[PDB]
Amino acid sequence: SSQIRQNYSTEVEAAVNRLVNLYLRASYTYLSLGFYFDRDDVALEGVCHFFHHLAHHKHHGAHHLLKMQNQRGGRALFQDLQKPSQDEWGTTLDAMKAAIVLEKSLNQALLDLHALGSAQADPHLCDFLESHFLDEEVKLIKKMGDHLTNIQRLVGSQAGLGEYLFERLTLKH
Amino acid sequence: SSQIRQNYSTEVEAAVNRLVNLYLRASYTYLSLGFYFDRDDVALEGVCHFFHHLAHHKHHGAHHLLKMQNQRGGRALFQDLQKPSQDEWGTTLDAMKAAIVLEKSLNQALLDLHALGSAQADPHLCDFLESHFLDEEVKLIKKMGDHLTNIQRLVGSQAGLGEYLFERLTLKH
Amino acid sequence: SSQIRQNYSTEVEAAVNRLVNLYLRASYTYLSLGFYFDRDDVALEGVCHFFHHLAHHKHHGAHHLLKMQNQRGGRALFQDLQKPSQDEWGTTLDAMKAAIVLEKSLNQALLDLHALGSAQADPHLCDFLESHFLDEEVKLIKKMGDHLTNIQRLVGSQAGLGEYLFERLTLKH
Amino acid sequence: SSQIRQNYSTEVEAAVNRLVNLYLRASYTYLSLGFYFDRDDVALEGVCHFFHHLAHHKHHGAHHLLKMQNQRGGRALFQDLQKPSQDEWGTTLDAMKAAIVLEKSLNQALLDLHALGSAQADPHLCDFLESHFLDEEVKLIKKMGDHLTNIQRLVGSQAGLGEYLFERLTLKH
Amino acid sequence: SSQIRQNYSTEVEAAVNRLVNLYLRASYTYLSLGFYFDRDDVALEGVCHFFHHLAHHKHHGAHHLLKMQNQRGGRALFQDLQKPSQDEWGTTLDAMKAAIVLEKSLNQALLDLHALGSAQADPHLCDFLESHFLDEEVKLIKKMGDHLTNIQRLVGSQAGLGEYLFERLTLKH
Amino acid sequence: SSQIRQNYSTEVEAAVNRLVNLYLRASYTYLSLGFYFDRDDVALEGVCHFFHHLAHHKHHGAHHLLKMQNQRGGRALFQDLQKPSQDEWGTTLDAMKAAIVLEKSLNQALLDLHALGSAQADPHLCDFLESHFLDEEVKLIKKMGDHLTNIQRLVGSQAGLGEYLFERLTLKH
Ligand SMILES: [Cl-]
Ligand SMILES: [Cl-]
Ligand SMILES: [Cl-]
Ligand SMILES: [Cl-]
Ligand SMILES: [Cl-]
Ligand SMILES: [Cl-]
Repeated sequence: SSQIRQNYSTEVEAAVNRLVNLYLRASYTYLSLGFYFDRDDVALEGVCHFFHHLAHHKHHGAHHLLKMQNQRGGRALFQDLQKPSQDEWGTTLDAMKAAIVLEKSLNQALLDLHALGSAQADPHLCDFLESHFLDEEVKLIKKMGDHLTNIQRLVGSQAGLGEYLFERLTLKH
Repeated sequence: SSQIRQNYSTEVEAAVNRLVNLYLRASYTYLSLGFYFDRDDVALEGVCHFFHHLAHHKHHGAHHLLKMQNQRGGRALFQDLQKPSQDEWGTTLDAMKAAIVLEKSLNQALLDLHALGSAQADPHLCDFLESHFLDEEVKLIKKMGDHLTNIQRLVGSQAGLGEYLFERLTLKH
Repeated sequence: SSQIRQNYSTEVEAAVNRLVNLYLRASYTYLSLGFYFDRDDVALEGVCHFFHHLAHHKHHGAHHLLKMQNQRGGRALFQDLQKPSQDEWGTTLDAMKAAIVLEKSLNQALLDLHALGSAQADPHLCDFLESHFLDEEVKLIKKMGDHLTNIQRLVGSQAGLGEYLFERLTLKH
Repeated sequence: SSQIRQNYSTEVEAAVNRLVNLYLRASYTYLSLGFYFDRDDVALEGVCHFFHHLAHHKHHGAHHLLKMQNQRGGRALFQDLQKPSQDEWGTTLDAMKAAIVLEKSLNQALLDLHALGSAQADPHLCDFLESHFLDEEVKLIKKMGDHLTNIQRLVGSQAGLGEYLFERLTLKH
Repeated sequence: SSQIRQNYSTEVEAAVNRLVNLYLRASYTYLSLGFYFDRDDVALEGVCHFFHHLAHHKHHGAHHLLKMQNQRGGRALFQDLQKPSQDEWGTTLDAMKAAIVLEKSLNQALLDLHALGSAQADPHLCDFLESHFLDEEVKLIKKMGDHLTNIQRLVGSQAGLGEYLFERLTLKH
Repeated sequence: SSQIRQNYSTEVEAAVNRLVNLYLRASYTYLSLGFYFDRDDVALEGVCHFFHHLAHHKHHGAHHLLKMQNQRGGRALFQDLQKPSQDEWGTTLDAMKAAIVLEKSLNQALLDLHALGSAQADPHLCDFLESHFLDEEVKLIKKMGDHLTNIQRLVGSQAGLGEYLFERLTLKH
């Protein structure tokens, strides 16, 4: 029986715990993507840094959701975290395609939770997602789309050259 | 067929991937312990900070192991991460007892891997564990033992008072 | 046959060598007291620092006596140093009681040597003890008495709580 | 008859002198590789700087081994230094392949000496190699493997373009 | 029954307490050597400073061993400290010969304990001795050997002149 | 067929490669001389530093010759480097006599190459040797002659004393 809980539905509490799982799964996926690009037989430092920074960002997102759960008087509940969908991530292009799929799934989870908060008349939850997550997701997906276009442009008939140039001249090393 | 791999056994490579799993499980356990102490109905900030800093340290340990795996020409392989052993962690004393159990299990995993590296005549692996992990673990376990003794001293017949004073005067808020 | 010795009795020379033994025994006792309080199953950092600083002070006292022995043209002679009187030192209260007993024995040795110097009309020795040792001893014994009173006040019927609070709020960590 | 020698086998002393020869041969090989890339008809400044910095590093390694030989009470003995295996070093790719072969041979010599020190119960020698050489070698071989992968990616069907871009955008000029 | 002890044999615990005794005996020997050189009838300030700095170093070594004993969950046990082997230490040459004998005995005690730790599969103990003591001992013995050679060179048929010049031009005053 | 080579005879090109061999042999000789003086049973730090600085200078000379070979469009060709003429170098006097013999042989090689350049009407080569090498050699030989005179003065009938004083008061430690 919570001393602080007010206007915080069990449905939102549960959805917040599921979204924490999704963010931690996303962080784990980005950890795996980064270390694949660090392999001596892949060796694309800028791609490794791009994904490791996203791993840190998704962990921070989980921390914000868990802090908000406690601020509202909900109860953090952790589930098993599934391994990433692949052990090897192919080319930079394959990896950036897999990343935008992942981000679109996170974005839909955020929109779904926002819609539940709207239906539950939970404006604190709706504001929380707007201020911490919805514009970060739109900006990240726009950046990944920009990268996909530049990677695609660079394939031509010299894939290796393009993959090197993208990593050297667009990403940070 | 690795261009860099030299003196790096498949047995060590696999053991390193298992130890990464153990460190990431430990990080997840500390995430759960920290957010339990952040609950409005628990509210021990110094205990929350103690465990969240350990969560970050264990994540960094996993990152070091994964960097070393790639430096040696091994292949990072990620498995499902099991949820922490509890959803609620009891008193500071219960939590610090669970933490020293966890740390003793990590320490034994480090000693086991060191012994495998010794048997495989892999001095780079042995040095790596000595320089990054074995003394950090001894120092952390000594610190937890010191804390257990101070928590135990403070229980007396006023458990609440002792739990507050330990958090206020030994831990950092 | 000393080129510098003047007004320096064989009795004082010998007493100075015995007092060096007493100071080095005191330093050793404080080394043992400090490491007992550093044990994981004792874990009172401020008590450990209190005694280790006294170990350093008593070593410096021995160094001053040995420097003065050579300045007067006496001959330093070292004897076996006996181990401390205990291997385990009980509570902070037991330890501070043992420390004030030790300090009272040092103080009496200083007064005895001062009286011998007075009888031998050795004003340099008398001045030396007044300026380096007699007021330091009075001040240290007064400080230990103050601590004993505060420790005693804190025992009540919650010994553990009192022992923690004294270490946290009077001693330095 | 050495005044300082203790626990330092004739076998280790001799192996240390042979390893000094290997390091000085490696320094000489890197001197030759660097000046080949400085030729007006090769003209890859970043490749010249990469190899000349390794020449300096291998000379410093020899100096450390010779200092340690004297610290242990062994006797430095110098042998003829063989010229490098080639007069002309082909492409950047040929040169980086020859460098990783050379480094793998140095690394095996270090592991062999570490194993001899282990068998001779010479922990100072084992520590010395761990602290000065084994991780530097692993890190250098990982860096060369990363470079090989990037050079290979860049060959495509425009070898010249790739060789220029690698030197301009990965190496330092 | 220790809350922290893990992989720490009773054999190592006892050997660590004996090595503490050896270090404190060494500190006491250096205290006596330093004050002999401070005598008005010896008066070699640089030799006095050389030995007093070693006395401080050996005391610090004992403190490190005692800290590590508690970090591992062993129990510090102190024994009587025997007086130094001599009351008067002869020439600088006699004293530096006695010092290198002492250091070789400490070094053998360190190697013996390292070998016991190796046999007990105690890599934390082995690392601890490597990182804190084995190279300091090799470096100190090399320095003493260098000094012995310079002192020996200076004896000629004017021992006094040589002893003065060594103290003035090699040691620090 | 060189794009840059102009007025650069095959005779000079070959002589430059031989002089590189002589400089690298000289560097190796100075490496051996320096480590002999670092021995615990020789222990003359200033003599060790004197020779190690010359080893570095002779390596730099080789680097200048090799840079100039490429600037002129000649081709660096490396030969086996012979070990130094001795394993042990006797007294400071023996060593400084061997050094001035070595320097006189380098100086004659420089004069011989200058004479060949003069005969070949190669003023760039002649200027190069004048500006980088001929005055450095004259100055170094003058310094060694000055040292020989001071060492010789100091032998008297107390060789050891003189050898110590020269190292302490003329050379740098
Ligand atoms: Cl799965
Ligand atoms: Cl589970
Ligand atoms: Cl006793
Ligand atoms: Cl050859
Ligand atoms: Cl005795
Ligand atoms: Cl030869």
